Amino acid sequence: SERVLSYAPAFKSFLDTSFFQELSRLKLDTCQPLTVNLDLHNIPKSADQVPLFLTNRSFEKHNNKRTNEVPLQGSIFNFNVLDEFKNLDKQLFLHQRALECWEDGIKDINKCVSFVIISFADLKKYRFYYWLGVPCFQRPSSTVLHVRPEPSLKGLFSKCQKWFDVNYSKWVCILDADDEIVNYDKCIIRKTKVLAIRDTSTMENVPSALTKNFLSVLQYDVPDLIDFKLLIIRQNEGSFALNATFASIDPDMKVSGWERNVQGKLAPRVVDLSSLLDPLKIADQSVDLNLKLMKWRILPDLNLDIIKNTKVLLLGAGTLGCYVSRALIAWGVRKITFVDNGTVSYSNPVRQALYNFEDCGKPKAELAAASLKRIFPLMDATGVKLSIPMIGHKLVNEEAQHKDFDRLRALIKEHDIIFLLVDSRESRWLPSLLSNIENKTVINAALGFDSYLVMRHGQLGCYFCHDVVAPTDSLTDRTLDQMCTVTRPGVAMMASSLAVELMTSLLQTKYSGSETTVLGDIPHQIRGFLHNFSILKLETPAYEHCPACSPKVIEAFTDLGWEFVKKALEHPLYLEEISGLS
Amino acid sequence: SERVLSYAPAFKSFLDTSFFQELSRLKLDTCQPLTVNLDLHNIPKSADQVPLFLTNRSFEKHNNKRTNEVPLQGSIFNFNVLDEFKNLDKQLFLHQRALECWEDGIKDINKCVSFVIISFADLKKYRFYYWLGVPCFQRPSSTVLHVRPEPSLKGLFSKCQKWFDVNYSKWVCILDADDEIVNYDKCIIRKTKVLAIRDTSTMENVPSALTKNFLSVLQYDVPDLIDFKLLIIRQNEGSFALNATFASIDPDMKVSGWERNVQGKLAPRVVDLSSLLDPLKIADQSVDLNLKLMKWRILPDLNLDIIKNTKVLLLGAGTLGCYVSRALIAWGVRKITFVDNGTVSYSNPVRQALYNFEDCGKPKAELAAASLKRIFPLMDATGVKLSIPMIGHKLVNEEAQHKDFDRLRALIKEHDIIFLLVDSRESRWLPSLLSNIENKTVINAALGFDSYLVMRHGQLGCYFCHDVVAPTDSLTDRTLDQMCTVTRPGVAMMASSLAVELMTSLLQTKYSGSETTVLGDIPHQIRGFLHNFSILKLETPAYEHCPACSPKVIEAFTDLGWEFVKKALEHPLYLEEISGLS
Ligand SMILES: [Zn+2]
Ligand SMILES: [Zn+2]
Ligand SMILES: [Zn+2]
Ligand SMILES: [Zn+2]
Repeated sequence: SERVLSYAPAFKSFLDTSFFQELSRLKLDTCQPLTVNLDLHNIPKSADQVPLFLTNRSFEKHNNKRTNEVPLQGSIFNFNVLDEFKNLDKQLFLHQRALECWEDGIKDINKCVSFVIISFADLKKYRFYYWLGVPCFQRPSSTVLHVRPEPSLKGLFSKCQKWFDVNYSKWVCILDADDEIVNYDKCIIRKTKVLAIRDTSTMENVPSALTKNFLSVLQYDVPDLIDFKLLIIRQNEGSFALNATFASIDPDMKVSGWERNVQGKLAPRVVDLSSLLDPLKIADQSVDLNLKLMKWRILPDLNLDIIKNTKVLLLGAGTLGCYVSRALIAWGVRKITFVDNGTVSYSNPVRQALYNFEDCGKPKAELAAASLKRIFPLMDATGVKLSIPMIGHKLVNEEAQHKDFDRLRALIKEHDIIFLLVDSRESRWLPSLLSNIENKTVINAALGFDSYLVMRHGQLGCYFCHDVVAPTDSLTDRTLDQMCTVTRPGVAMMASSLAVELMTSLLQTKYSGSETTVLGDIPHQIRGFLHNFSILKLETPAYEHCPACSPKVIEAFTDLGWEFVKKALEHPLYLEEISGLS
Repeated sequence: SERVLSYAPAFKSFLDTSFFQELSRLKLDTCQPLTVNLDLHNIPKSADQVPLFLTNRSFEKHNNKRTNEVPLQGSIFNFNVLDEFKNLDKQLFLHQRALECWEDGIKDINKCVSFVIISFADLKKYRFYYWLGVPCFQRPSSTVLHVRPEPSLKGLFSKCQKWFDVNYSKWVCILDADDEIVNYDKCIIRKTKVLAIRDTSTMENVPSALTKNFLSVLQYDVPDLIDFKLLIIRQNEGSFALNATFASIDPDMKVSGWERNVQGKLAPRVVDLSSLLDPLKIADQSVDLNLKLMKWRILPDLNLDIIKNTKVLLLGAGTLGCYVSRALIAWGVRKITFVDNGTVSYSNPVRQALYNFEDCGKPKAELAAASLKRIFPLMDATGVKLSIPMIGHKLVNEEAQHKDFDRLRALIKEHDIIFLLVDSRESRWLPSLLSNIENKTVINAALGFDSYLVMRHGQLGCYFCHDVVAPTDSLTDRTLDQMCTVTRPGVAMMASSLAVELMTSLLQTKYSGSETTVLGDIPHQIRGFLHNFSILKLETPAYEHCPACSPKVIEAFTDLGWEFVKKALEHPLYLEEISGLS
């Protein structure tokens, strides 16, 4: 029948985002007073103790309890040094608190109840470290308590329940000589012998650990009282009466009270609210949803990941490079690398869509990358100042130009799709080969005053298989990929987007027995004309004597290497001997 | 035979851009010492005096004359207050100088020669105010000089010429008792009676005014010497000998020396070097040349001014508004006005081409304008936060929404071409009408997941004449202008550029007997599709019962006005009664 009284944690903590926000606002503008409003009626069957709710309001003075709520005073100790937090005497700290509670408990037994929070806020990473502590002292530590049940007294319990509901500041009450509930009074309990406590535990037959606190005070006030009646009053059905007696197993005061973290261990609790409060992450979120939402409502069969995870390499941060990098981004592409040897000129900003008047004179390639990051910070934008040697062009400073060759491979390599966005035919050679020899997909964008050309090579022909423009062609036609960068503006815009939309269609699985995907066709070549507003799709087979993808040529580069390039670059006729046009 | 000696200005000033630059560098980091190197041999037949060349080097100590050059010490007085400059005693200042020269002249006759510059630099406007002053004193003022020619003595002249060439620091020489050229010596000239001066004037028979300076010293050194021989030595053929005699027409010292400005008046000289040094103007220059150069080499028959001088009004600073304003700029368009009621959202920057992560939350319309100005500072970019009410949409707050209506007219009015770049059909009505009622050209851009539509109205039909998409159409087709802003990115890019290239072709004079200009066609409607990479041009006649351009409708708006709109907006069926679809 008998037993020793065991307890349960007084409270469970619930810190709302608003709490942590307020916490931060204050760190950017010691000890801090808090105040909660306990609701000992609204307790989920699922929990074991009164839930402690902390929000940005707990910090304030003017809180506003509702009928039947019990206001509870508390505090928070914030630390700037994460080490200080970690290296604190968790034990000593709770003990220093328990001493303050004990000091007030001997003045008003109803004031030995309080909570405390230790914390460290990592405002940059939005990580928050905190530990809730409820001062629970037992003095003397030797004194335990033997108890025996007593058949319920719903009459007495209810009586006490109403009393505590009304007296929202009291945690203990007793009976006077007329058997009526009255405030705790040492000399009166000494005789009446019945102590009633407002339990914050639901644990069946196990009172809150705050019980130890009051008992410590009781003992101090009535050394002799060794036998009595304990009533654990709960604002529900669990209220139970007990036949107490004070024992003593061999002034020593033990203190407990730290809250077990999520995992169940006795250590701090950490919460990462970056996904919620980090604008930069909330930003990254939306960019994502735009596509997921787009897919979901109009094209569930769209593969977004592939596009997102493609590492694009843009050769040229000029007019085309900008509009292209612009369209890629908007598709989700997160890895983009710019390769341009020049710098931003006065006449660039209005045409090349990633520059401002202020960045004139500065290195172009590395600035475009910087510009994507302003638009979208998470972007993996990189700029490399390297030079692509042209065919039929006296090698200048062979050493350094050689490095530019090796360095250009390292790049055509670490990437998935290569965008060839240069001015002239002569500057497409070296890179197209390197990209073929590296088994990479190449998309080409060429500009003409009126027209443009977009195409791919992953067998289909490459740019250099067959000529594009004939001699007997139009004047405004022959300006195609002819070092003609300044054209009717709109040309680069279309050429760009089509070049990107082709890369995204081509990146989707093709329907067996057909040349299409969920996004439409996957043409080989696209040709546009502004004076008539038209587009044409043409396909062309690999040519046997092409100076770029011909077996003999690839062979040559494979066998000799740079010696071949160097020679080819300075002497174009040479390539024609190798290919077989001769 | 006789006459009175007249003079000519000692020097002519030439301030090189480098001078003014150095001048500035110093103002951003009193009196300043200058030093020039006169070249009295290299004198253009066209000039009247030795040219004084000032550059950024004049400021320096280590200048480096060339053989036969005469170093001349000078100074500059700079002013920060333009008023101080203006309100200075030009007369007193030159006189205070002449006094210093006179002080050194009596110590070494060869040191009474110097120049001075007063200036005010307007570094922001690149305007420079300066006045060159050459201290020329005549003392006493009463003493003039009667002179009579003397048959050349090329022997004597040459003798003196060599002497001055060698003695680059001397301005005067004389003959000793052995009839040999020697440095000036008061007691020696008192007897030898021949004074030779290094003339800096080419003026036939008129010596430099610096002559007065030496004569002033001569008089002071030899009060008695009343008759003598003056030799005006020029480093060429004009050297002439004179029979002098000192007169006196009734110590008073008059001072002259200020340089006549470009116009010939005796005031400061002002030079505006903004077109040269203003990066912002040099910038504006290039943007200009790009097109002039483009026209010149590929299309001399292109009218650029028209495009440049068009005041474009963009309704919507979303995805379309950005790419469009982007293409316009690059064509030269300098007046662009953005009209958008919303603000920049997290998911915007990657799609809407004129925004950065940093400007999220801020008012969209006014920010796009700000963004064009960063790209190109001279742009006349304006942003207006106004709202375009939708058809079939419960009027909300009639008053303010009314203003938004009146204010939208003021704009569709002060502009030349109107770009309709909104999300839905419902938001194109009010503006399309207003733009028709205002006789303005309207270009429309509609977005669909896969497609887009661009068209114009200046009789051809308007957007609302005939339906665009049918019900029995494709799923990915019916998303056209269906509040579908998030589509395959490239759509807005093409839709935009084509919309701008159409406006530029349509802005060029049409070849009589044909529907084309120097830039190509001028379609009514352009339709594009991404899944197949195609474009179509369709034309459609004005419809009799169109709810926007139908005679009955225009009539209605004309007759009633806002009362009509308000009613039409809230009740679409109404419009159909008016038009006649009923
Ligand atoms: Zn008492
Ligand atoms: Zn080939
Ligand atoms: Zn002497
Ligand atoms: Zn119509």
